[PDB]
Amino acid sequence: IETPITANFREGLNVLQYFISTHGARKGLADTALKTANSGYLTRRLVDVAQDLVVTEDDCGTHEGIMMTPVIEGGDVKEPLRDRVLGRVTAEDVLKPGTADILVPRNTLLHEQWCDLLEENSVDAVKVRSVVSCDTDFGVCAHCYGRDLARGHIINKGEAIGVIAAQSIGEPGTQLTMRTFHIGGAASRAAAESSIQVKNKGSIKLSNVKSVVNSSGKLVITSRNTELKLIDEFGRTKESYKVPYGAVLAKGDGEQVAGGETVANWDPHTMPVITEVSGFVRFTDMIDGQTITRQTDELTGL
Amino acid sequence: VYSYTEKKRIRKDFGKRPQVLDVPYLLSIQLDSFQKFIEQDPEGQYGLEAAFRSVFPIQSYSGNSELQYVSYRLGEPVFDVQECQIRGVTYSAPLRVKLRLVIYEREAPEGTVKDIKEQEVYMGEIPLMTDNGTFVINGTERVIVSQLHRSPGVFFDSDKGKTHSSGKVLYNARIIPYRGSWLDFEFDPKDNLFVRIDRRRKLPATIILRALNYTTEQILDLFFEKVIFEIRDNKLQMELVPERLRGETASFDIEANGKVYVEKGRRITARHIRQLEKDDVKLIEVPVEYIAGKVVAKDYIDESTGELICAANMELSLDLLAKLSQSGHKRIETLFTNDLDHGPYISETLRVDPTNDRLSALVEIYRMMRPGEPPTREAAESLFENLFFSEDRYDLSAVGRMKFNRSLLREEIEGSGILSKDDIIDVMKKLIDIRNGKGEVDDIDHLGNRRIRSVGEMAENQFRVGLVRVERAVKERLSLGDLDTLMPQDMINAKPISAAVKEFFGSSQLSQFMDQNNPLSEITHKRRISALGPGGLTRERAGFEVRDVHPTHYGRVCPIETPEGPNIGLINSLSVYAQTNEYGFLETPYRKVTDGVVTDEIHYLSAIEEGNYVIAQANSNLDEEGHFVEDLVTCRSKGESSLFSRDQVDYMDVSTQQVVSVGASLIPFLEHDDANRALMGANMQRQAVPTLRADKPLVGTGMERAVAVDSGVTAVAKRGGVVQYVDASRIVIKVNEDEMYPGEAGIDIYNLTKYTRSNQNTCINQMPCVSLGEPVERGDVLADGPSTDLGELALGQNMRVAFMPWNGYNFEDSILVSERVVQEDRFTTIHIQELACVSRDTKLGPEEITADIPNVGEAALSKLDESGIVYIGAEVTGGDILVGKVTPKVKDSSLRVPNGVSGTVIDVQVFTRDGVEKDKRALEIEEMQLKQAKKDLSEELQILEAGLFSRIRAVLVAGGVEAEKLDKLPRDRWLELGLTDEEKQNQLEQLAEQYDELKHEFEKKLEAKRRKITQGDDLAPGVLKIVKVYLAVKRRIQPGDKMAGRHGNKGVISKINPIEDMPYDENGTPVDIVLNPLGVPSRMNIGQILETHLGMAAKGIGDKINAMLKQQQEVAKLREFIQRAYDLGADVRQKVDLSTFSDEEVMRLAENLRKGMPIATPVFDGAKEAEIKELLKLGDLPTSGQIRLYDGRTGEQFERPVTVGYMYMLKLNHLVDDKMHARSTGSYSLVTQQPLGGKAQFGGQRFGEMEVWALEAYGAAYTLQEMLTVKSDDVNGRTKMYKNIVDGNHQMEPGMPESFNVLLKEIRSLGINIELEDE
Amino acid sequence: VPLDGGRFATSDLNDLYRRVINRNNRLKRLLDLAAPDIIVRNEKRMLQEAVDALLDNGRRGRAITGSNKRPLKSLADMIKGKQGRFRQNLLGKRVDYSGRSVITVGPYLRLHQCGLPKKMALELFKPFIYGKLELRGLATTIKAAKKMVEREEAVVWDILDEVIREHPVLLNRAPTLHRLGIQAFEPVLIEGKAIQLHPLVCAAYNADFDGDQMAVHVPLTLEAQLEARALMMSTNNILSPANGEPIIVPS
Amino acid sequence: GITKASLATESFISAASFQETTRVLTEAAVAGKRDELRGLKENVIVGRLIPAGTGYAYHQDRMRRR
DNA sequence: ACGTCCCGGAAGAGATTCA
DNA sequence: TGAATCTCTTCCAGCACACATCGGGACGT
RNA sequence: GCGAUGUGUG
Ligand SMILES: Nc1ccn([C@@H]2O[C@H](COP(=O)(O)OP(=O)(O)OP(=O)(O)O)[C@@H](O)[C@H]2O)c(=O)n1
Ligand SMILES: [Mg+2]
Ligand SMILES: [Zn+2]
Repeated sequence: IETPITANFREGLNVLQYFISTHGARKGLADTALKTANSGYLTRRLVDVAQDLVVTEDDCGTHEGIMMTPVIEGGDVKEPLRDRVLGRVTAEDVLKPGTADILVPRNTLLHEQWCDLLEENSVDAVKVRSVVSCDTDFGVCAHCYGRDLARGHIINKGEAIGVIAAQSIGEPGTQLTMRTFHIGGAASRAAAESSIQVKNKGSIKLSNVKSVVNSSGKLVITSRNTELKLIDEFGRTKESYKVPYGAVLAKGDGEQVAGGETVANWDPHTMPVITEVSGFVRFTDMIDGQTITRQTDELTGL
Repeated sequence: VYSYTEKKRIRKDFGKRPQVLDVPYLLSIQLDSFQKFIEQDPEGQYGLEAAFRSVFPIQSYSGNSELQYVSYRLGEPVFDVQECQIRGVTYSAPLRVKLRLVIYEREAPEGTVKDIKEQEVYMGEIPLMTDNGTFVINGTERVIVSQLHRSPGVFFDSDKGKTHSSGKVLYNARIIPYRGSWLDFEFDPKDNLFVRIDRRRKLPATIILRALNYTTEQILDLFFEKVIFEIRDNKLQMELVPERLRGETASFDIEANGKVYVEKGRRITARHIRQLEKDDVKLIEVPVEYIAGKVVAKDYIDESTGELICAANMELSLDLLAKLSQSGHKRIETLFTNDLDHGPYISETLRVDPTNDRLSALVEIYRMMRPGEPPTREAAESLFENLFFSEDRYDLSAVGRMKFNRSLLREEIEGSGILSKDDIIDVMKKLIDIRNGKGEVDDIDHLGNRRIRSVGEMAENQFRVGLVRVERAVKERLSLGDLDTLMPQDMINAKPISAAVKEFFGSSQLSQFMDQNNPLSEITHKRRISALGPGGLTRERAGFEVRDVHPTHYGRVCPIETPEGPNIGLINSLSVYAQTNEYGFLETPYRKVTDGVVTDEIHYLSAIEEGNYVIAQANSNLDEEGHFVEDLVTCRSKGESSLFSRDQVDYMDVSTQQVVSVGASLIPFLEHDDANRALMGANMQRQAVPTLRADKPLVGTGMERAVAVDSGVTAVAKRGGVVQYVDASRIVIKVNEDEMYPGEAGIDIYNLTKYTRSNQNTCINQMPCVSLGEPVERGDVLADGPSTDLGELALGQNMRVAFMPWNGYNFEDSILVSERVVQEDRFTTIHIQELACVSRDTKLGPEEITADIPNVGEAALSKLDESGIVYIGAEVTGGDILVGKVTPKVKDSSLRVPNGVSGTVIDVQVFTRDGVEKDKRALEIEEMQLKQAKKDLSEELQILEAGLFSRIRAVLVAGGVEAEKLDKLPRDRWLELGLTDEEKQNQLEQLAEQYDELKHEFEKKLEAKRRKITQGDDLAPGVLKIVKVYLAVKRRIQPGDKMAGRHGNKGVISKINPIEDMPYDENGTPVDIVLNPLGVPSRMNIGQILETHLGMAAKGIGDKINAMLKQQQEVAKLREFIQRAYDLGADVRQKVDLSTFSDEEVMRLAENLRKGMPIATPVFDGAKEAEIKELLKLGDLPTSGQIRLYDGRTGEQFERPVTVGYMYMLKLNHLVDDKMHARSTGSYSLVTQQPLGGKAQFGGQRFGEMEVWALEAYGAAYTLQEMLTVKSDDVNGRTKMYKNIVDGNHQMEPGMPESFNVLLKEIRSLGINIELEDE
Repeated sequence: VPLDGGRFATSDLNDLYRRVINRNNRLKRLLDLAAPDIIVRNEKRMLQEAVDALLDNGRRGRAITGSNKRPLKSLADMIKGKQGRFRQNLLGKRVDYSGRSVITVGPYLRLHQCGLPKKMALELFKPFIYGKLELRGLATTIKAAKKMVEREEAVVWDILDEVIREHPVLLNRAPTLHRLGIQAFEPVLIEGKAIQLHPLVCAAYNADFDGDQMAVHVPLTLEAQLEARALMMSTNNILSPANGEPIIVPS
Repeated sequence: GITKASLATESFISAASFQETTRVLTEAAVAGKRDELRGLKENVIVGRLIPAGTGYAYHQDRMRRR
């Protein structure tokens, strides 16, 4: 609703504000009931496709492994490499960045000591074994599943990972659903921030940029998935941002910026159609009434 | 000044806004609706009269015989309500109807041979409505919830988006008639107008157009506007209206009447149109390469021969131009088809027409309605005439016609009940005009489209259905004429009507079982507005915008009271002041506002009419003249709501409550709680069980008075008088004189209802509150009902609470209760169960009720008497025998107390089917009831006679007071006492006739009552006698029960505590309940904390009075103190003074305050922090409301003072001894050998699908095997398991699940073959 | 099924079968009289529609109804649906030796044990109690044992302590979601009628004490007790299986 | 998708238990699709051990014998 | 009377657009 | 002449309780 | 000791 309550329970509420609060709370309840139905159906489907799967061999004996990197959203690194690769059998030995100094052998179980070693030596890529590429018939070998949870040691031989996995995925969908109301009817809404405010001294690295230099001497971006990155003064990747289409960059690529130096600036409520060439404009295939409509400003006469 | 009863406890009352409209009688819906249903209203107009005048007279095939109507009547009910509840009958009244039968003459004009009136033919029964607004059906007391369904009329809906996956909206217009077949019009993504009927397959709307007998030329002339071309020597002068000169580029240089006026290419601007208008020319000149894009209007034939040149609705080309040019048709008409003004929708639909004329149209209608059968001409003609034009099978209500003519922007709001050609055509024109851009859709949630039925309307519809079936029967038997050898008692058949009305009141999603455990529960279950049931929508097809709340609800339906769960928002509860319109919509009050003066004349407004006006809002400061105090004030106009000018408002809201319901306006400080907690508060307060010693709430919202007075549970005195006799059974009032009739003088008697059963087993009960020799006034209470204190709605009891953690014993919510509470029996509720025991005579022989039972003991029989039925008062426990019953074999089949419940037997009923002999205790109870009836009617006559003779003795003071000759003779010998020749002897004639009539009515009623009690009974086919027994369980409080505040603070009372351990305060008194602080700022209900503080203020004032009253204090002191307390606060309404209380009423007022000075707080115009601080400081209590407390165990102080106060808490009928249950081995289901389910049946739980997943997720596998093989199903398995156990050897031997074996049998009974391959 | 009386409420399978048999019989009668072709054709169609209803009502057009207006249940509906034998009696079964009550707190518990009211205990462990009674010799037959445990003579409470001492029981909370929805506990007999629950486990059951109800089951066989002790105990689960972080967090 | 990879399964008691039974039974019928136990839900339907934990040791024994 | 009947999603199959 | 795309029809929509009423009428002996 | 509907719980 575009009319926010402007009062708090310690103060009174006139009748209208309370009425709007009613809008909100009935949202809460209705969504609990119906979305509960949805989530329950979901977990059912999951545990009936992920059922016939049971750890069965102690070691498949392969070498495929997916890659693991820290995940960043634009502020603090959200889920760092330690949290992602805690407890999982390294596929291919991780070289210390002193290349040819093999730091961990290629079938170790990265428990907490090894996670601390990786954090100290500042590694940002580990190739680790993963169930999706396990070469065992009718099941999944032990190592390829990595560290069990709920117990410290490695997975056993039998623990039906299918069902526990399906439940742990489908559960917090239901549990949050049946609880979403007692925040109230509040609106979990956050603006687009309209600009990328870098946080720490470092360098700049763009990925998938197709820019062009507008009249005023700036650099606008004419590419879709453009991803901006802040590198630190040791080479590490610290920040990653999504620069939307048509945004205005302050600095180009490969230029030392410092903290609090707004690099990007766009309009969070408009996807412009910026050009790349310069000249005159003709409307092509624009017939009134059929496709376009032609309004007029009374005030400006235009 | 106050009602003398109010002067017993005059509640302090905050609240600033002066009220103007008292609360209306909270059962208007139910009571007015049924009273309107069943009442001799003349001139038809919504009654049984109406149903009869609409179905009668039934005429044969003019068979010179016809059945016509006279008048109807209802006998008295055979059984009054109480006997009817006890026995199981419907509290019904017969329906006696006067039906005349006229017999005309053959071989004559319409002349009668002989008419006959089989006076009052009987038909069916109709259940009357008890004064409370509840129906009785089978010994239970059932309630009919009003239905909120879509108003019969027309609606132009959109259905945007979803369909066609292209964003192209459609526009379907629906005609919804109150009784008959629907009708729908809708476009297609090809801009074709298609009709459908009863949601069957689809048809081309023009087919129904010319099934109404139109021709294609007529159709086009109705829908489109003509265009005139004139053949002349020079380019066929076209007639050009400037309206058709917008938005496009004309295909020629526009000159006419001389010089060029609008040049080609120049898209005609508005100023160009103005030029043209100033030019005074519409005969202009056109090219020829334009008409190629037009369509001919009507048929053109060749005038030389007489053959078609081009038919109507056909496009053009130069060849056709010349062909119709040769004959010289100087004027040609086409259809003005702009793509922006007039889409050729009717044109395209006509092109798509697969039909020819009326014949083929009706053929198609028939073929798509009743598929696959010969389209006989008469058949299709009769069908179409009987779908939208027959007074029988199609009818809009008068409401239908109103809403219809209103939505079509017609003029008058009355007319025929059937459709018409013009009405269908207006519907279509409006639909197309919506498609063009003018007009709007009609949203359905808007309360200008929903509509409230009620018992009157629904029962009337069902009774009409009964009548159509009886008319089939009557007409069928009458057409086979027979001269006079019958009369209107055999031509009729009461059975279909009776069955129909029984079906309605019994089996439906509306007529349901009343939650009769709490006055509030009754009164908020009668005012319910369900959107489900027949005619309404269903939960599975339930949309989502309908579950949302809508801005027209403001003051018509409560926003914050909806049953949370599977059907939210469909079960709205009604507001406080809201009323039903004359037609059926929900109207609400307002206050008329002239220039700047808020007149106190109320003014009801419906839904739609609320939109046009600007309405102010109730919390607007206005100063002693009806003038607002600002010059811009908050108001709401149409959905929006903002600040408007002072002299623009037109209606001010009545009171600050009118937005909420009765269920929600009993919560103090509502405006400090989140809506979710207000909602849960409304529910829990609806579920609270009455207690043993009722107790007012210190902190209410003033609505207790109206709720408790108009809930019916109490006995509101009718004629104010002086109490003559009080007694825990009855109350006998003398009437004041000026409030009495000349004759019929007498006095009033209220028979209270002592301990009896509710529908949720709580004990409904009444207690006299007025003491002997005491005035009472009209409209006043005498008897406290269940949970009423001096006529105030007191559900729970108020206890001293203190918010603090306390050794975890209140970890989540677990309230902790001190033993002081359980000692003073201040939750000791009472239940009353009803146990039955039937006796049947079957094959092998009957079943006796003899006291002798095979294989039982003299101890187990002592409580039985010499017949086999327990005494009254035998304090049985679990396992005893209540009624000794055996079956022939002989096998024990007695009735026994359900395991776990203790308690006392308080009443025993015996019913014996007529014919079987009555046993000795049945005779005993027979005579007991007889003597009670005799004594009661004799008390009637004696006390009433006492009153009458007292009045006569009062009369003869003036007119021959003869003390001697008056007390000489027995006062009954007052026929001829010395009185002058005046009218006073006439008045004595009046009174003496009343006395003789009392004589005879006593005689006749006594005789009839003796007959009732003597006679046998009518019972279920296949039964001999029934013995009902009632118990009186007294369930205490105990760790497990659920108590709750009034704001969502639930909680399972966890540990009962000794008196010591309670954190006693700085003075000695130990707090009585410890809640949990961490529960508040999470459950965002900050309301309960203010409730606590204000309660502590109230009780502080209470103890100050208690001291000033214990130390006797020269009542001047009490007067001063009470006066200060009532005058405290900001500008408030109360303004009581204590110089008009006679200086003894004040002593009684203090007597009733010494428990604590009650306080009101109307819902939104309530108290404030400043006022509570000021009140506390009037008391001797700390300003913060927080005290230091000392721990009961270690005796050392707490850090950081805590909050104490008195919070009003409630018990809830979710009790641990009704929830706890346990099964080791019992019965087993019959088809799949599994244990039964439930508690009544001794069933075990349901180890369900997700539990099986949990066990699979663990490694456990043997547990799961025994959990679904041995513990549950496999029969060999579990007998062997039981024996292995009782031998000490724990081991299983699985086998196979029997229900799996059943799955095999079913898949095998299909064609499929499932087997079990060899190992 | 016999209802209350000598009357049998309608049973849908028997109804369908009865209909099909009547159609079959009438058509058998027509095919011994050289009946006319239109009538034998109409009757074959009726028999076909009847068998279609029997196998799977409703997959054809207007389904039949028997009570007033609800489609009666055919074999495909004995198998399909949320209430066919699959999702109703072959995966989730009702179980003996079970019980249920309301929960409350009692912070004096070690976290591997839960209170359990005397009456639920005596009702659940009845077979074990019989065993120990006629093992000690206080009652010869089984009926004497049944009399004794029903009358609740004061020996059964010592018997019951000895048959509880080291015997896990499974507690469960109704909407079970993740594999912590079922845990084990050793019992401790209590007065009253509410199951007591250690406070560090409401985090796993998602159980506030505002009125929740929990169900107890008893593991019968010896292997099952060992499972309830070595896989499902409360102590053996102090780490969630979703994320590694603990699940016995104080709340 | 999951709600297809669960139906197109080698077993058919699983599928039959999941989300529709008409289609699965008719297809399995016309193909004569012999189903082993081979999984968890099949073995639970039929009511025996579950090749998951303790049951997994048992099924080692059983597959070893055959 | 007893006895004896009467809504998102998706995949199949029109059907309409390329030639 | 064939491959897209628009139409209609089947199939599913969370778990565990607790309690209440109610169960088909229409005609020869 | 079956199935429908209904109300109400977590
Ligand atoms: N359709 C529903 C409704 C409720 N619940 C159960 O009820 C719990 C929520 O209880 P509730 O009291 O309604 O909310 P809470 O926040 O837990 O407690 P409170 O309402 O007092 O704040 C959910 O976790 C869920 O276990 C459910 O499973 N399914
Ligand atoms: Mg809760
Ligand atoms: Zn592997």
